[PDB]
Amino acid sequence: RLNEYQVIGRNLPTESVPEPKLFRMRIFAPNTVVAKSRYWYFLQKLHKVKKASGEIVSVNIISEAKPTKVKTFGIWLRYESRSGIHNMYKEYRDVTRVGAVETMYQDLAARHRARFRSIHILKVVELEKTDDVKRQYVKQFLTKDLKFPLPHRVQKSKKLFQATAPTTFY
Amino acid sequence: NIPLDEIFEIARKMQHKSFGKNLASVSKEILGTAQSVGCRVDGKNPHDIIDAINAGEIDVPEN
Amino acid sequence: GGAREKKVQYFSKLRELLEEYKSIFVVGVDNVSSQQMHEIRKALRGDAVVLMGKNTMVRRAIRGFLSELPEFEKLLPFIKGNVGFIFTNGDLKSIRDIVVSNVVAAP
Amino acid sequence: MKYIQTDQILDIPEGVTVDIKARVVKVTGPRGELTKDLKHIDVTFNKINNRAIKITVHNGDRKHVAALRTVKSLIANLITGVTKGYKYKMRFVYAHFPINVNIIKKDGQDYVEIRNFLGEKRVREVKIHEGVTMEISSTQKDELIVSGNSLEAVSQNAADIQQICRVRNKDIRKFLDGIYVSERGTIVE
Amino acid sequence: MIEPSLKALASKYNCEKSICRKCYARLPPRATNCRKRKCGHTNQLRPKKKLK
RNA sequence: GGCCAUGGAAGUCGGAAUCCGCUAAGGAGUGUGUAACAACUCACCGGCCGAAUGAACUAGCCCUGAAAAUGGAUGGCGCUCA
Ligand SMILES: [Mg+2]
Ligand SMILES: [Mg+2]
Ligand SMILES: [Mg+2]
Ligand SMILES: [Mg+2]
Ligand SMILES: [Mg+2]
Ligand SMILES: [Mg+2]
Ligand SMILES: [Mg+2]
Ligand SMILES: [Mg+2]
Ligand SMILES: [Mg+2]
Ligand SMILES: [Mg+2]
Ligand SMILES: [Zn+2]
Repeated sequence: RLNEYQVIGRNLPTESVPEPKLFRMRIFAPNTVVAKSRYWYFLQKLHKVKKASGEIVSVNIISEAKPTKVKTFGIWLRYESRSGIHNMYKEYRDVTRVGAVETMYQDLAARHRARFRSIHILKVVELEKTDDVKRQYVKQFLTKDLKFPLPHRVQKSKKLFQATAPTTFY
Repeated sequence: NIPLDEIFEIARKMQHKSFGKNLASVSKEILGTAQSVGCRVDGKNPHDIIDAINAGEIDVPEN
Repeated sequence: GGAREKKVQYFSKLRELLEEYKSIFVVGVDNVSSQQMHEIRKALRGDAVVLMGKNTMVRRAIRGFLSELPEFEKLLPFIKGNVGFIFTNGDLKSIRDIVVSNVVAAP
Repeated sequence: MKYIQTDQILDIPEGVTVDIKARVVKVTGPRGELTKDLKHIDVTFNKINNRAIKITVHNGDRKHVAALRTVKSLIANLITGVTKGYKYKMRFVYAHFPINVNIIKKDGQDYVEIRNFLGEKRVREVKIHEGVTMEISSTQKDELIVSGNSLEAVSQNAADIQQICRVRNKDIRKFLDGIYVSERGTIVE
Repeated sequence: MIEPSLKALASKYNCEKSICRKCYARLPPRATNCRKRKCGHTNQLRPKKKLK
């Protein structure tokens, strides 16, 4: 269960450099302790800065703009497998940016055995145009007048024994 | 080594062969087929001296 | 890249022969050999040019270019199936004497 | 990928009345009725009209989608079996030993009796499936005509006859003897 | 002796085949993989050899 | 029926070659067939339908790779949208 955070940090000011540049990252983390931890993890992949020589300036939750609008998200990924490092791009249907990332973490765990530690989120983009959708497993839900049944419904029973024959209509 | 100015004669004695464009295409048919032998065709092998006038070397627009 | 160049040469020579001569009628064949076609153009050295190719290319490559040579337009719905072209200009009788000449049949 | 929905359209000719109830297809045509149970597949049926039927798979994976056009083809084969019939022609192929084939009836059952195959003293008997008609062609020498409404039974009887005539302990590239299916068509040309 | 028309009919079922190189399977000539599980559906195939 | 080999080899036994001409189409030929041709089949181009298609690679689970001796061990039962 994740949240999207805006984390802003900078190098500690010096008499040489008293206003270092402020860098922001959007972090998908379960809580604010991991959000500031993940921030320093990525700054040390790019900038000559450390947690000992730096400073966290702001941590803020980024809420969904239209949390009850159904969207299609494209997520660009860079994950590590048992053998190498790979770039990937996948698409998810959800109403929040965070909920697509939660589906993403479940999805790469299941099909590629990629743990949380092995995944970098390069970019999450809401696809405005139906022509922006490249993947067929989410494009099939953008067809006009979409209808489908749910055959073979299995009902969960509170009791061990039922006195009537089971059914699966729905 | 031939032509011996008679490679057109070989084309105009074999006048009934290549159903080409304008007579000179008949000469190229003997040019192509005689390359499969390999002799003193102007010093080397054909598919070369052929390809000179094929693009346009000296002058054989014989009527 | 070669095909688009050979396509360009095909439309180049398609319009080169269109203005040089004029007027053409129905010209369809079937079960016609390669040596069968060589016979017609053997006697038709210069009085006619056996323009050849296919269908789908010819229709659109001219239909889109109905600006420099419009006139045709509604003429395109005529091009169905195995149809060649014999680019020439003589008379309704003077061409069928030299073209219809060779016939190969079968039971 | 779990395709949301996949469809196929059956086409019912004018004189044919398909009839489907609980995945039990009963196809009726001028030539008769054929029935087939499909309870081993998860498909649903919709009658578009009297001449067309939609066959649908909902939320099916690759193999479960693959099982849809085969349902279509089986019902289409049923339709053409009750509107055109099926006919397999077999030619008798032998280099030296003529194959003596008779249509015998023993114990109230029809059998195809192959004798002298590759000179063997053994008599081969193939049971003729119900609904399958055998005939020795008069217009052709060494030809057997297997006909019937059901394509599956006709082709399987033909295969039985072909399989009982397999060559053992020889170079089968050289010893090409046997009974082979030469033509697979319909009763109505 | 078999007439050439009948010898082509026979050769379909006896000769026109491909063979798996690891487990010796009679495969269709156009087959790209062996249908047997024991060899792992290998693509290492070769045509059935002919009399000569 | 290209040259040379060859009893013969004409595309389809074998060697230098791998060209040309017409073509939108065609290889001095991908096969079956001949003592040899012929024959048909393909290479490529046509007509037809009409919206997708082919190739290489990466890594998840599964399978092949995977052979030992008393009967037997994910602890056992058993489990397959587990
Ligand atoms: Mg750097
Ligand atoms: Mg999910
Ligand atoms: Mg998933
Ligand atoms: Mg998914
Ligand atoms: Mg990492
Ligand atoms: Mg209950
Ligand atoms: Mg033996
Ligand atoms: Mg396997
Ligand atoms: Mg294993
Ligand atoms: Mg559970
Ligand atoms: Zn195998």
